[PDB]
Amino acid sequence: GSMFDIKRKTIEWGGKTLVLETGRIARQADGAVLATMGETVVLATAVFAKSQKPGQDFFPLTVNYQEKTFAAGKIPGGFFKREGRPSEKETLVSRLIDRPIRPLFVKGFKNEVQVVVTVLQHDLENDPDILGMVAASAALCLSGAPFMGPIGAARVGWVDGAYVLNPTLDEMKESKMDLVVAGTADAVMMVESEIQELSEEIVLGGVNFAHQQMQAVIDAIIDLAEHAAKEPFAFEPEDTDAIKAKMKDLVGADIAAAYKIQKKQDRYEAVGAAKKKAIAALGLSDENPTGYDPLKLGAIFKELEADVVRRGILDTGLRIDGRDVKTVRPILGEVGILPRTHGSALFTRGETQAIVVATLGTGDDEQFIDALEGTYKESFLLHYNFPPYSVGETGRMGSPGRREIGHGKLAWRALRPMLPTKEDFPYTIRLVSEITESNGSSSMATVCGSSLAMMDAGVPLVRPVSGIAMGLILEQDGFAVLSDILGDEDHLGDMDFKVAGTSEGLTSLQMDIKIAGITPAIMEQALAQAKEGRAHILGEMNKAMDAPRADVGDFAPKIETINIPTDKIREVIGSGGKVIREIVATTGAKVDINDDGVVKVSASDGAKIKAAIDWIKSITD
Amino acid sequence: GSMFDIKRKTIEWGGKTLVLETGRIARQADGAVLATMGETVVLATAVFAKSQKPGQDFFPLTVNYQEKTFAAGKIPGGFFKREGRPSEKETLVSRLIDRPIRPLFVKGFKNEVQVVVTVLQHDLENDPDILGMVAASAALCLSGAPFMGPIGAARVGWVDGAYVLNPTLDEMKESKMDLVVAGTADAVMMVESEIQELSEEIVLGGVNFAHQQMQAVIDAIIDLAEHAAKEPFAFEPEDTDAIKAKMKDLVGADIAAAYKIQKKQDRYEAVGAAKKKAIAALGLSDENPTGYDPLKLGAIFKELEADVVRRGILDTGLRIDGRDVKTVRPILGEVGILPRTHGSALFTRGETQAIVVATLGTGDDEQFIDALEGTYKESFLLHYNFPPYSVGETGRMGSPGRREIGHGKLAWRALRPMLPTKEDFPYTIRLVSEITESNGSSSMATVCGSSLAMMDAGVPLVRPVSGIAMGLILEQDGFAVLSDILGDEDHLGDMDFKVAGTSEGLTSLQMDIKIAGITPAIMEQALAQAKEGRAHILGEMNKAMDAPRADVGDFAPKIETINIPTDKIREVIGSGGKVIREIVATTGAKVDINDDGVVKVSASDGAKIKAAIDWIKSITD
Amino acid sequence: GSMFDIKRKTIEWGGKTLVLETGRIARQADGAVLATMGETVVLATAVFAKSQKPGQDFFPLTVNYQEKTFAAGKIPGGFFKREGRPSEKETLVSRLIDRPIRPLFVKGFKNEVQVVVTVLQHDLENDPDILGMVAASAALCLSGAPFMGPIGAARVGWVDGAYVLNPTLDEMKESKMDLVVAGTADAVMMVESEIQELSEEIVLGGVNFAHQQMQAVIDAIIDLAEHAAKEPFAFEPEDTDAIKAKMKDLVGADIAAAYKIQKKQDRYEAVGAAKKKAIAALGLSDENPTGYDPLKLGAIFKELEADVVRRGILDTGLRIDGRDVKTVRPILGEVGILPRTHGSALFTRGETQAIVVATLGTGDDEQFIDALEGTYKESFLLHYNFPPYSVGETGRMGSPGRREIGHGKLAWRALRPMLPTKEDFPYTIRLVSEITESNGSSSMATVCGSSLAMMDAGVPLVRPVSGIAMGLILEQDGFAVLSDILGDEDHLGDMDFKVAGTSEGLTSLQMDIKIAGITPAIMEQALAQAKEGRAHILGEMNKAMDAPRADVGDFAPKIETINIPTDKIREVIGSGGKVIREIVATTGAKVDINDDGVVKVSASDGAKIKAAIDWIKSITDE
RNA sequence: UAACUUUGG
Repeated sequence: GSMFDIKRKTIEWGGKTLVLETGRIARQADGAVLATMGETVVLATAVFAKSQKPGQDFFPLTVNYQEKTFAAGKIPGGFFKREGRPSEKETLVSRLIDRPIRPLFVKGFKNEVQVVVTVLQHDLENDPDILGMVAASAALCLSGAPFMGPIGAARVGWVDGAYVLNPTLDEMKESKMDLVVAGTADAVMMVESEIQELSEEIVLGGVNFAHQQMQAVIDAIIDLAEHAAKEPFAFEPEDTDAIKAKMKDLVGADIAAAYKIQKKQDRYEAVGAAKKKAIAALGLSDENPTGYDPLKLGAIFKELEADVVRRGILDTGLRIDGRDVKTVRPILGEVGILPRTHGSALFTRGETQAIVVATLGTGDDEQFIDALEGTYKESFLLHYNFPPYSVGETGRMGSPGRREIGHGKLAWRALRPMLPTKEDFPYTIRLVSEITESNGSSSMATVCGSSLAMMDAGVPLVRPVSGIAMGLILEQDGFAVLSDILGDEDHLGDMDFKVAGTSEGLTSLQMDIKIAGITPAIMEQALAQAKEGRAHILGEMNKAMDAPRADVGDFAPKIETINIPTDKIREVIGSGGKVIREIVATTGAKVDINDDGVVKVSASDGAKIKAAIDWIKSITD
Repeated sequence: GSMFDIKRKTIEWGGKTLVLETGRIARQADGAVLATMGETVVLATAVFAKSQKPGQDFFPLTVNYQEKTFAAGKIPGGFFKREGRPSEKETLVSRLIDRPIRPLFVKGFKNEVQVVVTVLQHDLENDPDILGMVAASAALCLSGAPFMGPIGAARVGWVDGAYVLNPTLDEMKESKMDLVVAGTADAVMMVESEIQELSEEIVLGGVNFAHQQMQAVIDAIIDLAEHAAKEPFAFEPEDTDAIKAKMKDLVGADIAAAYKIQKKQDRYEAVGAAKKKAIAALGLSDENPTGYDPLKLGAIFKELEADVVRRGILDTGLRIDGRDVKTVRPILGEVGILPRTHGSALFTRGETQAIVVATLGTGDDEQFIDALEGTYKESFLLHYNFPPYSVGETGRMGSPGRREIGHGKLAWRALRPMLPTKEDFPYTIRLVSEITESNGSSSMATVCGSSLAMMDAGVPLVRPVSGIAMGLILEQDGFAVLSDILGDEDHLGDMDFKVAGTSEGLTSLQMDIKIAGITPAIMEQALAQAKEGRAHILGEMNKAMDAPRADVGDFAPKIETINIPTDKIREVIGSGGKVIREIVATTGAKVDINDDGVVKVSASDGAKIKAAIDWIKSITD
Repeated sequence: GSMFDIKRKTIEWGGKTLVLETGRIARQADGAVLATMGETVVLATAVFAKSQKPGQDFFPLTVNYQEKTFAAGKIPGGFFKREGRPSEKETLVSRLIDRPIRPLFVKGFKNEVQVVVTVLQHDLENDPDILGMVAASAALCLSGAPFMGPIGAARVGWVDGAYVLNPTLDEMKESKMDLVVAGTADAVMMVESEIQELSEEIVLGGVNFAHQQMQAVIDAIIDLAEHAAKEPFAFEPEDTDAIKAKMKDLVGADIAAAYKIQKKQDRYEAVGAAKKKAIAALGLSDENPTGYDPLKLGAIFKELEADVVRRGILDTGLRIDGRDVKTVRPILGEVGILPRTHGSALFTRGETQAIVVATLGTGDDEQFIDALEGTYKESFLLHYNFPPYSVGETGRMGSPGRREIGHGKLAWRALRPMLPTKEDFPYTIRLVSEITESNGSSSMATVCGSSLAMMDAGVPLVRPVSGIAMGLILEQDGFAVLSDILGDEDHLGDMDFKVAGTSEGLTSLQMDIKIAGITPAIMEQALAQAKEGRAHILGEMNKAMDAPRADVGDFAPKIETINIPTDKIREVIGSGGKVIREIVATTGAKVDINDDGVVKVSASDGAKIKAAIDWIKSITDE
């Protein structure tokens, strides 16, 4: 009877029951939502500074998704029994939330914003990640911060050749696609996916499927905001078009005219030149003449640079390097570069390069993951490393940051679906990708190098995988779609996207979108051009390799697998374990019988393994 | 190296020999003492900067208590076999030392000071912590730093109805009270305790007991200082009384009436008016020399503000939030808020709020603590989290800092004495308390939330526990004692204290005191008012619950126990685990046989446990 | 993208094949070399900032040596299964590379430079560390940074009375000396070693041996640089001799007296009377423009500082603290200061002081080290701690930094060779050395205190070990060799070196050298003076102790050991530990079963151990 | 009818 919520218990969303509550908990945050999606509960908070730090210069947004093991009725596994540094899940999901909302803050807003999402209860069916996205969105636009429309989110699956909305953990066991999507009422904003070799049509279909489905939730949020959101924080942007045109009136040609040596990316040299030029004589202090903030001109400059380029590409047709929109950079794959490593590749495309090395392991090498939804054992590990020398800079080394965890994850999603099944190949695989040069999708370079490194390693990959990173320039009067984008091209795009798959379908599509009006018709085309690119890349790729090696490396351990009758396990293990010990001692192979009668035999020889297997079969057949 | 110590191998203190030595070791620190309390030996160092960092702002004191595992003839258990990040003990004891000395530095002093205490040898009887406090004190007032009088410290126990001074680890096994106290010769400064349901009389009796007992040691220190301390470091403020007087006239009346008022949130016009007004009339500008630095004048304002607020309270009797000295804020406890969690509560008191979740576990969930004195297994874990959203702010999230470890520990002390025995309740208990709003003791809110959440979880707590945080205004002509203080109020109080306990006695008393003059007779009253308060709050509390649930939640493992013949264990485990795991997989119950024949079966259904038990017995006959 | 390497697949070097490749990998670094020494492969990069950060102050060089577990076909064993924090090897090898190159950058250069060395493949024979250093050197002087290399490196072994170049890990098993050495064509720059009690003669011999054998690699690099290096980055030094004479005329008196001071530390004198004094005289302003930069005089000031101080020693063999070049500071060792700790010592020499504590443990206490080349179990642990109060400062506490890891390692190398064999003494040893005061080699103080602390602990050390830190002034005419250098004396030396050994030979020699000109005749003498010093110090040391205790501390533990058939290990562990834990529960002894069937049983009583042993034997016999 | 127990990064 104290406190005053205010709930939108409403919505049955995908036939699952979603509650949005505010005004009971954390009433001191700017906005705070306790969201429930039938039995899974998360708390999301938004707080924002009511003023700017002296010379900010960039928008300082922070998102913390965090899981508490009590949400699953467990105590942490660590030696400390307390949750600590974020897990892979926590890192990824934070990014998942960050990505769509970041570019939805009103132009020029650069006050501290922080979103904490804490998962409080996990029902073992509805993943708290999507719920987490929704609750964050809700909290934000309840806070009164200048944050444009609410967003919604959804996960799309593909079972029985049909789209399924927010598939439960169990339903996902059945699905040929894990697609997460976030966007507003107007624009779809973020896509992250893992796909079982499905068609562009299928995938893009699921993108629109989500975009419709999630509207229910966006409406629900807008409803709760109208009963309960705060007074908007007064901050309207600044018509910069005024001063911006009066900058074009000077450094228009002065920039255009010459980036653009190029090399030694300086480029930077002429660039800073132009910057400083407009800076003084543009407008500032004492006084005499003017006027117009000295710091705020910096941002107006980068916007103009950005602009200038785009138009250059829109109107014939050629990009900063001398190349076409459709042109992929020269490519060279090269396998077995580190002959004693289980598998190795060098993949180079233009000025992006990755050394990738496969390593084969046994059961003792697979990774324990203390998931909220119950602990699992991960046998495919991919680690992505982005050292500063790759871009010709110096910088702090040591322990992956978010970006590296993300890119790793992307490449991981790309490759996983092509891995052979346990039965066929009972090894754990760890790929490490070392980005040694970078100028536009090192992550794609990662997937391609991995495809090769695995083949070198002798992994019966069902089909090899390629990746390309794309951009899209969109003006009111027309649009360009860019293939294999440069570093300098990353920010010009209204939308950046990365596609990887096989010669028969997509396996991962990721999309980041900055502005509304990227119409399903444009997206169709974007993908089709990428189809052509990854196809070409694959072409160039498998002239290095083209199919998996017959065998694992001479340094790789040998694991082979065999099935025996369940009622026979007692005779092979023997009276505790008299027989099997003798087999393991004598043949010198590890023999794991577990329990369905699936025996996996390992050793350094092929012979030791066959010696063992022969022994067992004489007892069984 | 020929040496000149200077030793005070002195005092039977509490019947143990205490040695204070200087001049032999660490001669380059400003002060360095090798303290020994009959066989336990620590080295304490004090060093301080001889000048201030440019715009300091706050007094930068650091205390590092650290244990070296060789002190107990052990090698660290880590993978690294080197001692590393501080333990719980290490963090707590540093705070314990920090707390009393921090406010004893001369007003205005803001140079770096660091105290290192290193435990060198542990005799498995006399705890290094107390000795550590002593040693620190000694080193400081030997250093020449502007540190006022020495402090002493003591632990008081309570065995067989009598006060025990510095009880040894064995003595403490019999004691119904762990009370640690620190102070100067004039005042008690710091109290931290864990208490088995003892009366305010007995507790406070123990505080005076310590206060007198420690004088022997303060004496000892004073003595060593005169044989061996350094030249005092020349420093002195800065009298603010003067410039305060020129401002007490200017805005006095202003802020004064500018208070009652009321509502506008913290009175506004005359408030900020007075602020910038007094700023203007003074503070350089300069325009006129003299004076200010509107950092130094800003500080003098805070002091002035406080002074009138306090005066406001002494003369009727009404507080910032317009409540009586004795009035506790509205309170609402709420159980089972996350119904799948083993036990949950939301406790809300005014603008302080904690979500508390109990989680029940077994033996693999209890925490290893390798104390110097012997490694033990902790089965009651309390983790306190203080996210910045609680107070409307943004901040770095991740890895609990000292204050959170402290507060957790406080709440832990408060609850532990009411825990059921292993026999009655064979579970590991982990409470985590998430502070979602904060305006005055979140730690006390944590105790109350915990007491409820445990009851929700079905833990046969012997009695429920409540906590209140109090304050004290002290002027020459009178005093006010405040109940359930606001945040704002912790600043102006001359003494802050936190009391928690049951309907029948105290379970934790913590005190922090900034000034002398805090009479035994005043403390008696202070506690008695708190007695009334925590009683009130308990009243409010248990209208939400009042007694433990008879049973543990449907999601908590139920644990049942049965015996089997030792000569049969092999039949139950079966060939390679084949049987046992079949039973665990099918019945869904975990089965723990170990070894004398004790089988303990657990699961969330009683149906699974009984199914398992039936299965087991058919094999056992 | 098409490549243009440029490889120097050349050199048979010590009968291994060394390849240096550039132009295929990491073409965006300033310099990038993939080096292979027959089947071991590393990638080294060098990058340098083309401009200086605002008011830099110091030359900001960073070296990252890192190993990737795939280089040996293995997956990291962490709970994360990813390489993380650097390992000891990783930390030390970074230092190893850092040390020789740092003082080879052209005077006054203070732009960011970073060297990353990543081990990509390890052939289980040729260590990547030497290769690492070579590759670094190569990458650097391909980058076109102002770096006065190239440098080479080598490791020298001593098997069957002859120097062995770049011994393989198997060859090292037989060697009585692990000596790694780096230098330019003109000077040896860096020496780090662990030595089995070998003569100064033989050790110095190995130093020259390396210096000659490494020329091959230097030349190889110079060759690849001429086919492939970049355009040198224009940065000309600055004739500082110009200003520097003027300042001698001002503060050259003001400095001499302040040193003649002591100990302030402080030194308020130097503070003021250098400082703004010389700056008032010379230095940009507001008031006076023309000329010198307030920053760059700082550097010139330090160099004048050194110059005065040095000169004082050549003119009057008398040093800051009033002592002779050969004079070691007063020394006092003290054992059993922490009588319950297994062994303890206080070592004080002048104003450097270490508390050192030995601790005995069993097999559960030895440290797992998963080297690329094969995971092993380390049973001798030495941890060195250098807390800021030792020098009168305040500072972050916690997790040892590179320097502490290094100094620990140094002391470790110094003592290890005199450890008893496992047979005689089957314990884990952990030494912890707490540096409680410091004014010149705390590391050496560490080895001395350790020698004592282990003796106190009862460890049958074959011979005790001492160490001394030395310096060298080398001028246009003559040279001084300084014994037991002060902190202040570390900076001025053209060469710093630390020597430790027994009364019968050297155990560890470390050298860091700033300039050429150091004839083998100078080193011979330098070492011989140090011989006298460490001899002297040992003398003063075993006034405190003299020989190991007959027995281990009363607070134990004791270990007795027994052999059992391998096919019986199963019956002593029992079904799921059923037997062994019951044995450890009841007898109260730790039970350590190896593989050969070598069981070591340990506890605080002999009675507990015998109970355990009897129990196991009852299971074992007939 | 228990395969040889100890799993801190």
